[PDB]
Amino acid sequence: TNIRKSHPLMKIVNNAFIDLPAPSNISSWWNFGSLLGICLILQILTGLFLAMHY
Amino acid sequence: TNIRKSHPLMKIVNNAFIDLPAPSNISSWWNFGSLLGICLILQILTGLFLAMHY
Amino acid sequence: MLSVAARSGPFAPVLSATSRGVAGALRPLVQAAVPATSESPVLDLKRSVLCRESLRG
Amino acid sequence: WALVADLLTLTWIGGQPVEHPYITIGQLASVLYFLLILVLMPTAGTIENKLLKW
Amino acid sequence: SHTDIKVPDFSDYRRPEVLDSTKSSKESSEARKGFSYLVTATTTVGVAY
Amino acid sequence: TATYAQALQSVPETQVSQLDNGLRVASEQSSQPTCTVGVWIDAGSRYESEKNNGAGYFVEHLAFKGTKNRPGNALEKEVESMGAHLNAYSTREHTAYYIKALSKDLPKAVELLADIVQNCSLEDSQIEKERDVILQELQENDTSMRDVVFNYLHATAFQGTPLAQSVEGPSENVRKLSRADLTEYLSRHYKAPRMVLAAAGGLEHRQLLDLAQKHFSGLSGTYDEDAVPTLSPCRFTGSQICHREDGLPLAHVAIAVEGPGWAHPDNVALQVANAIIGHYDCTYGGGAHLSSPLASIAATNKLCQSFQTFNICYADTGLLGAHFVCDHMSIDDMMFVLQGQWMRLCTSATESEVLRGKNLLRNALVSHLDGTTPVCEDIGRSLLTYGRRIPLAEWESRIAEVDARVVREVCSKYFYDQCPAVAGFGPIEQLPDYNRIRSGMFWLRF
Amino acid sequence: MLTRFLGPRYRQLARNWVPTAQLWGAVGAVGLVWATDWRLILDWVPYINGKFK
Amino acid sequence: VSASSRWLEGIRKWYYNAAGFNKLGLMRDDTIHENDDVKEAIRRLPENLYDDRVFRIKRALDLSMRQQILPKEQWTKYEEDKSYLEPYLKEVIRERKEREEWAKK
Amino acid sequence: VPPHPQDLEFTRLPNGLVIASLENYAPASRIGLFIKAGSRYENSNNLGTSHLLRLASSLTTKGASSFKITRGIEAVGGKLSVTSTRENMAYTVECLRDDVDILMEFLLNVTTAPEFRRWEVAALQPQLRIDKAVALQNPQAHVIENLHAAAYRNALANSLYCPDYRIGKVTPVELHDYVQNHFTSARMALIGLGVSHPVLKQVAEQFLNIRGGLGLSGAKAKYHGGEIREQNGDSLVHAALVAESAAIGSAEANAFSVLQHVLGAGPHVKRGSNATSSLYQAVAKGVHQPFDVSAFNASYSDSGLFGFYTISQAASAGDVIKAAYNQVKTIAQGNLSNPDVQAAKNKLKAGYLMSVESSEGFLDEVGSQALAAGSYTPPSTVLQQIDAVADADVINAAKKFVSGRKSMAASGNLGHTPFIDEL
Amino acid sequence: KAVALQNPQAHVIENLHAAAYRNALANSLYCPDYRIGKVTPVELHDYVQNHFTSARMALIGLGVSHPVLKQVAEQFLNIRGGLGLSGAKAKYHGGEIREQNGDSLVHAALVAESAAIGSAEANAFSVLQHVLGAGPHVKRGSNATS
Ligand SMILES: CCCCCCCCCc1cc(O)c2ccccc2[n+]1[O-]
Ligand SMILES: CCCCCCCCCc1cc(O)c2ccccc2[n+]1[O-]
Repeated sequence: TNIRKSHPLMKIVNNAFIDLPAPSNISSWWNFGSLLGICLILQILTGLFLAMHY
Repeated sequence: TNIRKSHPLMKIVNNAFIDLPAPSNISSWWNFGSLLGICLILQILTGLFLAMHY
Repeated sequence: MLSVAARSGPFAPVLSATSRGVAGALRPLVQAAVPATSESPVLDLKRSVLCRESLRG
Repeated sequence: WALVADLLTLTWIGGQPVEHPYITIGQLASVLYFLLILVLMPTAGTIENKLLKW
Repeated sequence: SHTDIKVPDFSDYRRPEVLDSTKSSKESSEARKGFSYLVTATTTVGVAY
Repeated sequence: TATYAQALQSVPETQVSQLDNGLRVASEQSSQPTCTVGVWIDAGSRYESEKNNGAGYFVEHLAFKGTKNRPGNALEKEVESMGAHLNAYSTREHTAYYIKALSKDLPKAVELLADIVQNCSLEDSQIEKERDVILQELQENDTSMRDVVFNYLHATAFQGTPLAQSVEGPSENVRKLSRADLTEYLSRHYKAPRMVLAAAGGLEHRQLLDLAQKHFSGLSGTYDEDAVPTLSPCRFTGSQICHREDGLPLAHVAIAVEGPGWAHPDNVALQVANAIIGHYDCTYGGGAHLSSPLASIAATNKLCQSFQTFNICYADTGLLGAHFVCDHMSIDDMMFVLQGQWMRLCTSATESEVLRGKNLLRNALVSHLDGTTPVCEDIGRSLLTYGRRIPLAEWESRIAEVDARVVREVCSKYFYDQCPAVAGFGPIEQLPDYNRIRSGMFWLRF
Repeated sequence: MLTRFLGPRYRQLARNWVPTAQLWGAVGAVGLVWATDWRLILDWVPYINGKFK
Repeated sequence: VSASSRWLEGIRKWYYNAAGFNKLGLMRDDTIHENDDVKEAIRRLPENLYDDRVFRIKRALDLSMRQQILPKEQWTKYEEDKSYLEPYLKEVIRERKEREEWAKK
Repeated sequence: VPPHPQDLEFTRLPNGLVIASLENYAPASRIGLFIKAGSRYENSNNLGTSHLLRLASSLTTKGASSFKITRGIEAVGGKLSVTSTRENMAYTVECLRDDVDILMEFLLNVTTAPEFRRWEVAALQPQLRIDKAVALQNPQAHVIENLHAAAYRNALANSLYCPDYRIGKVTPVELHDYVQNHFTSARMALIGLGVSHPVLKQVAEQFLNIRGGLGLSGAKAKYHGGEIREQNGDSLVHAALVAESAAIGSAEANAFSVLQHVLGAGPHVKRGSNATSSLYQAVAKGVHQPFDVSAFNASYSDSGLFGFYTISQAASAGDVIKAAYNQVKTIAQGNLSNPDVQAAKNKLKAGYLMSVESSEGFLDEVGSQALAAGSYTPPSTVLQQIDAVADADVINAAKKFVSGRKSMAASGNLGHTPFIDEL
Repeated sequence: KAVALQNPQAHVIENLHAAAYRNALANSLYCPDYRIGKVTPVELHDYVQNHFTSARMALIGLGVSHPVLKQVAEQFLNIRGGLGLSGAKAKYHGGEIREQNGDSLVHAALVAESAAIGSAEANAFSVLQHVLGAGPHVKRGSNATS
């Protein structure tokens, strides 16, 4: 059937951030999880740009 | 049952290099696949050691 | 007045391409949803009655 | 194998100065490469079909 | 007896345009939709800049 | 050989006639030795009030249980003893009592119909007995998942309107409702300009009138006046109701967006679009090869046990959608497909498929008006809802107009980016979240 | 062997998707224009002449 | 009929012999690249055939593995080579094309 | 002011094929090829072949592949449906007139050019399971299926649905043989509604001259008697008790047809006491609550079963069967009215007339007649026929029921359902 | 049941019995398919109190001594408040059950009501079986005495 549910890559993404079930319940204290990720890549990004001059 | 077949990490490894089916058939020309990987990490390794002095 | 089946009672299975499969001869059931409490599935491992290819505007 | 050798040829020409034979011979290796991959192999393959009765 | 089923009264959350059982929601739709769309539209504009 | 076109003109014009009363007596004479006469009333349940509710339904139960002139059970005895069939149904918008009978019997047929529709002996003995029954009915009804899900769709689609109500009402009214309540509903609603005498068979239209005049003279004549209210518009809501119950082995889901009422011209187009999506059932022959993309996909990957599109018409609104049934792990996919099909029809309906649907509609149209009863019931209903009786030829004419564009247009008007009314029953753990179903009501591509 | 896609329907398909395909390029360019402040192009837009000359 | 056709015939009997599947007891249809049309045709084969074809490919893959080849006596003789899949493959395609044509109108 | 109608035209070809048609100027057409290939022609070695057959009506034919039959038909909004009984099979195709030419073709390909390809048929066996499942979800199906299996040892005992042990086991060769065996000119009839006689005839003579199967409408059912009981737990016990009656067509079989209507068949008024129902009144008298009963009446080419079918709570079963039984027994005793037989007569006829109001209904009547009689007997005379039933005739029919070897099938909590023995 | 009914004889004898009686002996050794998943613990409870009582019980000991069994019995098996007799009393009836199968071999049993166990007649019958013949006595034999 579909596309998002069977494509080897897409599945992965889909079962991790699209369909994956989560408590209707969790509060703001469940943001620093993804905020950590943002911080990881933002470090990685600026970090990379600083390195082409450092 | 087992351990190697159900542990979230282990499975991965197991279904990619332990149990995964392969042609009883393939020849030497199926080595540069893994040889490429070796080359990737060997570059990465020495590459890393050269970088703490470069 | 032949038509063994629509002579009311014996069984007459009907398969279709477009419409739904039928089974339908004569024996009561009829004066039975009257003296009530005759359940029925609601599409339990099943099909669908009345079936279609009857409409309007 | 023509593709291989043509590549062995191509490498060799790549490693010789832009003068004498080497210019035109390289210009041929070139066309051949493209001519082989783009027209020679496909037709060669269609023929093999007609030879098998496929 | 599934006919005892009431659908809870919602006035308490309903936009003003959708409060009367007497009239269509057909009319208020464009606007209600426009409003929330304009909201994201602008948001993207903001994200764009 | 007589063509289809030509064949449409062959159908005899439906004779309509007005009583000095408000009764419209109509007919479609044919050659048959048998026929169907009955009364269609513009009484329903959208006409009843929160507490009145179940009235008509309670009245329909009482309808054949004795009149003033024909008491206890002789009504049956007479009807039965002449091998006639007495029947009655009632919906949110219409009520009908009809007799199936030998053509020669048109007279007493009518006499009977009159007596029923006018002199209804709602004896306390009965009205009492009857509540125990209607209670039972509701208990059985609760097992038909389908029956439930459609009531729920109605229940939430029309949140707040009278239309939101069911035909039988909640147990409460069936238990509390009194004769005064009944009597009142009859008097309020069962009046001439709201009822039609319809027939079909081997009868000369003149006879109908003679009878119509003979036993129905005496309704609105000296009546009507003040206390006759009109129909209030009903607000469609676009919500969802999910009655989770994992004890049931299959799920019923039933989605819809508000459609326009009976008389709107864009129904014909909506119906063609519908035919294109079609229906399905697991006893269908041909799976993979069904034309309908839904039907096919469904059948090939087993995404359901049966689905079916629809278009329910009411006064100035209606529900328009599909309803399906399936394994607990197939509600998503099933929804996915159905939804994507609607949009495809909104954004890119191809020319060829629209012809199939027009063809499917003609075959249904014609195939359905086969036999006195359906025709008789089409006359009545037609008069109540269209004001006229729309001749086949016209429907063809109407269908013909419709082409691809017409579909993608009308479809887009009703289905594109509109909020649905969702109704789910059964093991709906996987029925998509409402935002999600709503987000599926349009696509980012187009 | 693209002839599989050569028939009436296919024509009607691409036809229906034409106004959309058109609009998607209208989004696509204006988007590149504005993200690179296209000298060559922007100058013509009445306002957005924040480059005097 | 004469020199001309036997010429093309032996060109083939050559290319065939040249192809070399024979030396691993294969048959031309065993070597066919499996796509959709093919895959279905294989499905449609009867028990015996199917069963035979799997033992055939199995022998070959076993050969190809240990890089041997079959004794000359047992190589597969050109045109003693049964073209078992063709009728199915033909009809499987035949079918697809119909839906394909049906899809254009 | 409708036009005066036309007449059905009817033709027997020397080869045995019957052809009949009617030009109702209908905007649509119905064509049905009726075949004597009903389930009774299966045998201990191929039970179900006619089921899987009934189901294989859109597998590929020579000259029409599966896809096309499907796509082809749907394209014109037409329909293709095959319906079996213990005696016939009826391939009925329908559409608007301008389109018969294309349905008539498919029709023929299916009935006369079926390929039954291995992998298409394998693909379909499962549907026997799904199909039967869907059908057997009404107790009556099994009961009548068992009733029949009990009553006969022969052919009429064979079931409409494929024996479970046979699912997945009926072969394409069996389908092949079943067609050559039974779908031939002398066992075929071709009915046309909305087509013209010269066409059907031509179609017939061009396309339906097939012959080399068997010959008669039987192995000739041996009646036997006996009873089958299914322990169930359905709260309601379904039971049917019955005796051998009269073959279809015959005069006796209208005495019986009249009887059913004295004893009582279906209801005629939504939710009624069924005042004019000998059985239902005879039951309420002694039984106080949920129950239904009706006289049962099957009639085949060379036999028939008669009696009544009851549904009641597991403990009243006996009382209901025993009360039901005596009522018939009481007509056998001569206690039959006259205005009563008269009333019956009326229900019957009106019912019959009613039965063919519609096309789909009329086409089926003509189709079966063709095969049962090789005639087309107009309503006027069928009615004239029902009229000839003497009150004594009815009594006698009942007398026959009451006195002849019996057959019972029942399913539910049988713990209070009597035994026959015990009847 | 699956494992048991894989010998034709099981069903045949099961059906033989269901056919022969209307009563109690007709009940089957294996649970009716419609009952699987439906027999309740209360039914088990009732079935025990109903039938597992002193007057319907016997206790046999091989390799134990009488005083022990007796003590066990008197201490532990004095249970009583179920039913009383060895019957509802089977009503014999007759009849026959037939299963369409396709097993290449047809299994069939034909039978009449005989004599109750214990009784003298039932040894006349027990003797008969051996005249007519029961099992084989010699690996692969003609069964001369049969
Ligand atoms: C914009 C970049 C996104 C950063 C991380 C992506 C989010 C995925 C992490 C999770 C994981 C998880 O289990 C939950 C549960 C609830 C809510 C959020 C959330 N995540 O964000
Ligand atoms: C010592 C480090 C190992 C390098 C790569 C690990 C090997 C995994 C790659 C594969 C993948 C694959 O499909 C095959 C198939 C056949 C044989 C080897 C092989 N790999 O090695």
